[PDB]
Amino acid sequence: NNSIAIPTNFSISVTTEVMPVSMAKTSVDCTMYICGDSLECSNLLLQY
Amino acid sequence: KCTIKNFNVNKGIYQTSNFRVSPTQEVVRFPNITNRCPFDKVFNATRFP
Ligand SMILES: *[C@@H]1O[C@H](CO)[C@@H](O)[C@H](O)[C@H]1NC(C)=O
Repeated sequence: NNSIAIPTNFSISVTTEVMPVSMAKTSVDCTMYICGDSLECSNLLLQY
Repeated sequence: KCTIKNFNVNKGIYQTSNFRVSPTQEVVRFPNITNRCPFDKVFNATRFP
């Protein structure tokens, strides 16, 4: 109740912090993935 | 317009599907075997067992 601790010297420290910001932008196509080059499959896909 | 299914298009950029190229030719390649195996012997044999 009557003792304190006071520092007499100091130091300068540099720390690194890495943060993600963005990711890859991906675009898909329903054609040439679901049916490919096939007119018969593409005809049935028009309802979706 | 066919990709976005609309007649009026807003200003911007859009990815488009394939509606441009269509095949117009046929290429058939079979092996050149000319011998005719007998359906007159395995079917119309003398006596089935
Ligand atoms: C099978 O062959 C015999 C003679 O070769 C002929 O008389 C008979 O009509 C033939 N069977 C059929 C179903 O054509």
